[PDB]
Amino acid sequence: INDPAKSAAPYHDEFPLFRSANMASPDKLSTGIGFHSFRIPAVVRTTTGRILAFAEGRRHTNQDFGDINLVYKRTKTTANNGASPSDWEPLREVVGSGAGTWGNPTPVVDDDNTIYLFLSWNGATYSQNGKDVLPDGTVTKKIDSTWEGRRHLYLTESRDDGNTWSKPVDLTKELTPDGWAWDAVGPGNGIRLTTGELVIPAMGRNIIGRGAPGNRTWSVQRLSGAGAEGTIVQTPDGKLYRNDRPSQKGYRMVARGTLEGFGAFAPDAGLPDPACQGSVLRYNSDAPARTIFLNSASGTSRRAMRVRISYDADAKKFNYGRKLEDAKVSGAGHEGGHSSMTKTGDYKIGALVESDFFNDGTGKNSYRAIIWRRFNLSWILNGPNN
Ligand code: NA
Repeated sequence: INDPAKSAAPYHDEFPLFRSANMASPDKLSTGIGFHSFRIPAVVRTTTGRILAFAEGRRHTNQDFGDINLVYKRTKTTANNGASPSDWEPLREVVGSGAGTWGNPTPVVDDDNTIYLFLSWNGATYSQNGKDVLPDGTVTKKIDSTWEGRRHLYLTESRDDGNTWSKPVDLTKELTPDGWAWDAVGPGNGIRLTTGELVIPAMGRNIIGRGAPGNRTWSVQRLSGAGAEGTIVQTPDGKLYRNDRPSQKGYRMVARGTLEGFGAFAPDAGLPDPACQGSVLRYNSDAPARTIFLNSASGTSRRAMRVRISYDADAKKFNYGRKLEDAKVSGAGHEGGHSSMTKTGDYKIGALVESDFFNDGTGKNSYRAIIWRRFNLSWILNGPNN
């Protein structure tokens, strides 16, 4: 019942980290290439303490298809914990080749500090639904099972604390089942287990990394009833926990297991979700062991962001937690959507959260920004709705 964290001084601060084209000082690459929207956050802390924040740079509209580059920012130092805007480097690019889609960033930090980044890719003229109009009037083909038309799975890595990245290597044939069309990895993060393996959540499956850090052998763990956009965590009991986006609005879909297999997925009645990506973080295993979860706590809206704590050895139940709106950001639109969480070096939680200006309503011209938040456990625990 007791948590010493509640007695600590509560701490929170927050600011836009990826600034859309409509904002003052919009984020652009050194080449001058700019972006209508930033969506699909992912964040990890490396073994040095540096924080790496990734996003999809959606060039022309907020849509999932078309020219989309994989962008990122690092903290300028390994020790600043991204505490203020001046602590963050300017926008950089992992990969932006062609006019197709580079996205679904799903990083994991390995023991040697190799940072692996799993990505999804699709071609310039394809979209999930097909028949979508591109900025030049071109109508998309529907993503299909052909080599040119399917979703690919790519892997890149950094050996220098995120400073540079390898040209992504196509692992589709090795790590995506044959005959698939649509695919997704993450988005959000993979994990490293107490037992040494890596686990990367993907559509219908986990990707497992074994062997030498930064030199892993990869394999596929097929799952029954998993979602397209999954999250993974090792719960305090040492078991695995998939907490996935549902296909229809309702509740997060949860399954538990090990590297030998998972039980059935079932909705978690305690975690409503509007059919949107969420994030999960293993905080600590010593008493009192904690798992952190973040999503929109709503069956209908993405604007109900709520960070929560579970003390359960199997993360069966999360507390009410705290609404992010208790510490709202002004000037970056309506917060809510995808999220990704990391621990920081100064005993805080760092979270990236989508925001939507909604200037074009549900339309393609609605600018999307990404907020960076830091808060401690005390902040969560001192929420008025617990
Ligand atoms: Na591009």
